[PDB]
Amino acid sequence: NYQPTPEDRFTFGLWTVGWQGRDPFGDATRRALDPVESVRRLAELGAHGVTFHDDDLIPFGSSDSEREEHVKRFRQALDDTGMKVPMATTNLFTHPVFKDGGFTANDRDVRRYALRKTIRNIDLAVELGAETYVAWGGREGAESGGAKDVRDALDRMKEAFDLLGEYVTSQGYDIRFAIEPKPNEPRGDILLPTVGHALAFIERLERPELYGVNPEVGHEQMAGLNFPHGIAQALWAGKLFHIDLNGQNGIKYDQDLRFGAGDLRAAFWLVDLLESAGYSGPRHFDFKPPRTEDFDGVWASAAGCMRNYLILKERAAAFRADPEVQEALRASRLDELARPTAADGLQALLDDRSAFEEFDVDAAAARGMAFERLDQLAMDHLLGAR
Amino acid sequence: NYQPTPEDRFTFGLWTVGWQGRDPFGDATRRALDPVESVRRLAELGAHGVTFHDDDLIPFGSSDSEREEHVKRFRQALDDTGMKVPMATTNLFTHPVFKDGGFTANDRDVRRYALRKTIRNIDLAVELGAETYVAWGGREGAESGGAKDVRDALDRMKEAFDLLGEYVTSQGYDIRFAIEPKPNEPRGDILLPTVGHALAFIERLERPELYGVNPEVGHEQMAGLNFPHGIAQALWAGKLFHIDLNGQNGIKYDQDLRFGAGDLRAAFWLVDLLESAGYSGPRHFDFKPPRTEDFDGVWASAAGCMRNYLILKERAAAFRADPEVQEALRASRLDELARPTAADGLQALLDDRSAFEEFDVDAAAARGMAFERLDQLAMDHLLGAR
Amino acid sequence: NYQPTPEDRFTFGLWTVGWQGRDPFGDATRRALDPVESVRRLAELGAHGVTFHDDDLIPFGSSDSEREEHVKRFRQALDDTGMKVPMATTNLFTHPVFKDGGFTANDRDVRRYALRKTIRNIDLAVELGAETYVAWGGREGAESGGAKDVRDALDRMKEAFDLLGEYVTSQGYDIRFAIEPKPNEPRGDILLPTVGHALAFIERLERPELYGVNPEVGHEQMAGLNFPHGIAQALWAGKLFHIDLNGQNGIKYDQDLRFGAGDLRAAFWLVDLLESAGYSGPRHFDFKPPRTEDFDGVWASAAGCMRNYLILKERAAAFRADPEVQEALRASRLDELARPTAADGLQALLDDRSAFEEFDVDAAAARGMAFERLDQLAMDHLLGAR
Amino acid sequence: NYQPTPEDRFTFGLWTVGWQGRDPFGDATRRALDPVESVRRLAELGAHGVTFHDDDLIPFGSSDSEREEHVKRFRQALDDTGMKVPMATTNLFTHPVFKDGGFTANDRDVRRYALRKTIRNIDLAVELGAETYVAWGGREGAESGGAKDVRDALDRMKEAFDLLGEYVTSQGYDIRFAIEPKPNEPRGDILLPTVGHALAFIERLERPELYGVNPEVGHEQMAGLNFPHGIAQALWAGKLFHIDLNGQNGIKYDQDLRFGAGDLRAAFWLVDLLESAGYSGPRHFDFKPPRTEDFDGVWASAAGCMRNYLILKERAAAFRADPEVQEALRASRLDELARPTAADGLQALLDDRSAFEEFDVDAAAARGMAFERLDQLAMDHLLGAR
Ligand SMILES: [Mg+2]
Ligand SMILES: [Mg+2]
Ligand SMILES: [Mg+2]
Ligand SMILES: [Mg+2]
Ligand SMILES: [Mg+2]
Ligand SMILES: [Mg+2]
Ligand SMILES: [Mg+2]
Ligand SMILES: [Mg+2]
Repeated sequence: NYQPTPEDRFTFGLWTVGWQGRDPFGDATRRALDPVESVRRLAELGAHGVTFHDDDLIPFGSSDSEREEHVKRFRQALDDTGMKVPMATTNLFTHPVFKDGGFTANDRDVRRYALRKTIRNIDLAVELGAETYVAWGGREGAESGGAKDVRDALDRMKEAFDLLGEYVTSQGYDIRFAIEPKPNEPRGDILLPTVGHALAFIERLERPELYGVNPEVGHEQMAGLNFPHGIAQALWAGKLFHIDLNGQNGIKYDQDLRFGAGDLRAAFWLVDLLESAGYSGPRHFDFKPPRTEDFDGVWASAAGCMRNYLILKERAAAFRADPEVQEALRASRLDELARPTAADGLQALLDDRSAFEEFDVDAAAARGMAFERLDQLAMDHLLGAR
Repeated sequence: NYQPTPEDRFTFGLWTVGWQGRDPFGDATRRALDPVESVRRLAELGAHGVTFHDDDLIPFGSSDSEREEHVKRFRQALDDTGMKVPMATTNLFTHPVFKDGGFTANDRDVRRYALRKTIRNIDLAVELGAETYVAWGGREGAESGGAKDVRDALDRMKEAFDLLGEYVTSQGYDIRFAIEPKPNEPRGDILLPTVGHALAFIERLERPELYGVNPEVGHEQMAGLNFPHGIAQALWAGKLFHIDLNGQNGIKYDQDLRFGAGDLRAAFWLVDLLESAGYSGPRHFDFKPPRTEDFDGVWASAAGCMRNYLILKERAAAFRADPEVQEALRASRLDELARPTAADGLQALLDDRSAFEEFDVDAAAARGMAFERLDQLAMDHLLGAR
Repeated sequence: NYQPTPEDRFTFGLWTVGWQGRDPFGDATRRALDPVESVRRLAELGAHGVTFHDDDLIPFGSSDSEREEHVKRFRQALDDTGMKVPMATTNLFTHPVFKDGGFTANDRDVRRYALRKTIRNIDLAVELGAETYVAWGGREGAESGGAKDVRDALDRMKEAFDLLGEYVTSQGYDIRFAIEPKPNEPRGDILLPTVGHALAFIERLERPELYGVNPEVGHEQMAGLNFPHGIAQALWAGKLFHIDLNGQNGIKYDQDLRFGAGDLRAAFWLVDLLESAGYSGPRHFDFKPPRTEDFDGVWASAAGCMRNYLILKERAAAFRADPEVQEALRASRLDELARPTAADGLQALLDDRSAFEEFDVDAAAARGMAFERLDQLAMDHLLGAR
Repeated sequence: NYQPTPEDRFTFGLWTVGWQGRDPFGDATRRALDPVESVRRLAELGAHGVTFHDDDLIPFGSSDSEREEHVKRFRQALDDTGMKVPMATTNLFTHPVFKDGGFTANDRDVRRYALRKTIRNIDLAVELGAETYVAWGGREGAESGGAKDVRDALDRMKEAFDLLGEYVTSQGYDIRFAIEPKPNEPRGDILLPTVGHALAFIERLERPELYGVNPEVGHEQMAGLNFPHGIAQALWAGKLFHIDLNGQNGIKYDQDLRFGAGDLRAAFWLVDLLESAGYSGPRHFDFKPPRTEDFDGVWASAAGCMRNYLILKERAAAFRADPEVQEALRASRLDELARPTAADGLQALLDDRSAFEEFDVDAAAARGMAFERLDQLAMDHLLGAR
């Protein structure tokens, strides 16, 4: 019955199940959760691990003895449960000092503090076992056109990430960075707003091999984009270092619904792609149990994230295994798409009369693609109606 | 009185002023326009040049004789007016043969034909003096998840662009390519849906220096994105080879309104950025006079494109030259954003107590950004209400 | 195996399976279908009936003998198959004369012609058995703010609909009108853009009982709205006279995907609502088989519309029948929502100290809503994973 | 120089200039503002009045003594400045007790409490002189399909508004209600999501004359709708009792930018419509100075709201008074749109050969609308470039 186990590599942020329910129109509906309790409860649900922002684990402004005690308690819970910490990140968005950004704040002193706050937490992440360090620049951007020179900001962003790469290299760490794009919210427009913009930026870093993306389902959908397509481009580029799973109903505020909610068909095609491609990273849920829920509803929502992934994994596997689907894929020429267009080379293509002077455009145009029957087989499999 | 001159480098596609008004729910409302007339009338309006798809200039399926005559008549009009042809492109979207794409059609024979059709028109573009060859892959994509393996499609897209780069290099042509992103329409989702995705793809081509972007105002806005921000990233990357100017009311079908319509404030910030950055390429309008209009309205709409650019250029220049605006920019620390964050280097940053232990977080947080006064100065300048 | 039969009341527009594939960037990919063939093929698939615009059945500009022969052939096909015609409509959008609208064209002569064209087709619709006459005002609206005075346009729209109501009343017809809202496309903004605006307008007609709505899944979703919620308000108002079923991926051009595609979860909740409420009207599909398809794909796509409705009907029925769901609905207080708030009346409510002075806000606030477990039961049922 | 005066009837909510800057990813950036200071500073800026939620003026849970003192201090500031309070509203969204709604909470006890809390504040509103009592049901709705039976919820919403209408009638109060639609946020979908849905609902209330709409610029734009068009329908219905002015960049989270920001052209057409129609109600700003700002920026942003309204009023008046614009309006037949279509009556229309058999369709279709020249005149006027 679709029970998750640690082999599935499902992970959750402390800030997910720990979200107290504050929204901009509403006060908290749930009391604060001790990270120790979250580790224990998530382990009981079959999770593989947890993730954290610095400020989720160590209250901002803590002394060293407070910091040590908070980390000690968390480590003890990890050791007790066997839960891993595959990824961590920096909170460079909540505190008022970051109201104009961290790495791209107009004020240089804030930019430097943001880097120092990040570097301190990279050390802690490595200590606790993280393989990926995520950066979500939620405050990098603007509400008005004059407030941020984006060319200068990209220079500052490159400088920051280059320094972080120099740091991890100098320390001999194996951890790598994953940039998490988002188009807007909390800023009117956020810099590096989609997977594409982040991938493009990475190519201009000094050590691009150290950086990939951490795409989030709902974020790309807030720009109306096809999340499986974006993941495909990230995989094509060798840059899918981590992924954030949740649900979103199209173009509106960032809903962070449990995975499977929002665009269910997109969730199906996403799981099909991750499993087919052999993605081996964490299946991380960056979601919020709605503020209508008590703690029983928190754990039900987290359990649902994993359950929906596993149902979709079964259905996508059954789809790909079905001989009738394999036939429909051939009927739609998915096999031909994987063949090189012109491995014979440019000169041969130019000399091939069948490619132009003798090409029967009307006969080619008459061929149906058979995509509707293929998609109805996919629907039948998703719904278990085969 | 905001009169365009050819030195402004305003250009128009033949298919813009020549759009006959067919939409998916409506038949054509205007008769066909002779390209010769378009050249002459656009010259009278102060345009610098025109652009074309192959099939706009030469009816699809024309004999070599008919093709020569169509080109000859067009060249005579260019020669008589001094009008230029700075850009050309291929129609790989109208004919039914391209219903599943050109370079990424599932059928391999179609992919080879698309390349041959493109190569033939590159030759014609060079004959006419085009400096940029645009590719808008409007049929590259899918309506359903199983129809298109996006990793394979990106392989085919790269193969195609690599072959085109080999062709131009082998022939010694100075022309360069510009990929035009669009998120959707006519396909449910289009491959390379935004400026970011196209920039990222270009970095993986064999000869990336031959390829840039041709972003279109309305296309990025169909994903709810900030067009000036995207242009800034293209400029930062050295990839703004060409630009398409029009208007769009947010997230809906591609409207192709005249430039200045749609998001007027975004148009202001775009013109400010292009002029401030010293962009020297064509200011090309890919717009459609609404089908409500007769030909007097066609030419009025084309004139309006250029007029609005020039008004916005004046207001943006006045904004930048106003000492009160410059003071506001300094108050908001836009000048400080241009200073390197840590040119002192990583070790110095790590050793700098002013960047962490002695950083006064609450004093920094108390500093206002003064962005609202700056933005109201921008509004006052845009509206001529200073 | 989810086979449709005529008892299911599935209907299709001639223009759906008959769409030749022309889009604004592409020429037709399929030859024209004879309505006689469409009637026969749809009957073979298990449809209950067909619908038409005047211009789908009778080419615009036909003589009376041509009109009679076209109607005769269509009637013979209806008689041969037993297919019904439950609804018909007027094409007031394709021909260039309607480029500024029909009933709200600025030109009064066009407004009067639009009414005469509609009235002629009302007579034909009644002859062929239609119970509903749909009006989709796809050209009523504007691309620019000055082009249409919306207060005047609403006066003209009310006048037109009032005259149509006078006509049907004077003739003694039982047919009723259903206004089909759409937010945009082909006009930049369309008048009466959502179910709400149409419902509000109807209340100001002279004989409001003669008018309801014909909401379309994709149209409300083009404004990002919740289609089941809109249908609920239409049912609450007694105004769901007809419905158009299809799929849409959120906020973009009108995709007209087959029903079940697009927002699958919304399709589930829609079918649950229609079946629970006892909606007895046609389940009409206003969709377009993608232009990638040949005619085998056309019929597969139409069959898929019906199949998906039937799968969702089974899953929603199983959801409502499940004792565990009935328990979850109680846990979430859906039963309490159906109870009057204050059937004791205003004075009793004002005098009830338990409603205010003695109301324990913190105890009430602590109660979880249990909505996540309820929604995961719904997901499990939709996916057949119970 | 576009200086506001109290006779302009500009008003502001206490919660606007008093927003402390908490967003869902960020803590407050500004300290709390005393309502007395807001009254005095807004008066100095030229405002006419202020508005309030109960909980903005009186901390939730205050004793009767504390409540009296808070109101007394506020009234003293109003009396000292001559500032008015034209509108008031209830906070039925912040406290956790309202997490599933007020009037449509599933729990019946919460619905009764919400009504009592509202009624208490209606009394206070009357004491302070409010002519309109706004209801923004920000928590009425759902994140999941099973959580909220929308027909039952509309029954509960109608019951609540009917009881409130009975209350004001029984007390002899002249105050009227204005329902503020919003499509989403903080709920995944909000009930009565647009102006249209609210207008439709009002027509089914027991005393519809007591209820109108309070539309908000940004809210309709969050559904991609045309705000001036929606206001036109509200005016056509006699239901524009109040209006909320701000800015929004299309389809994303509710930005509450200062008026004139966001869609500047829509702001122009809105001001044109309100002034042309003779709207006499408050011009109320429901906006938030961005959290980047200090208090100097707060007051600059508030001043900017009024300044932009006044600039746009000037430009719209100049547009309407320009004989060249009036000529363009006639050329586009805006005057003809005001003529009744068929005041001659149904029979005369049916008998009029000029409306059908002798209507020259091709001559009518050939007439251009001249909308582009008209819109460029509007652009020129907006930008002061005539
Ligand atoms: Mg998110
Ligand atoms: Mg995330
Ligand atoms: Mg376009
Ligand atoms: Mg273009
Ligand atoms: Mg549609
Ligand atoms: Mg329809
Ligand atoms: Mg708002
Ligand atoms: Mg408001």
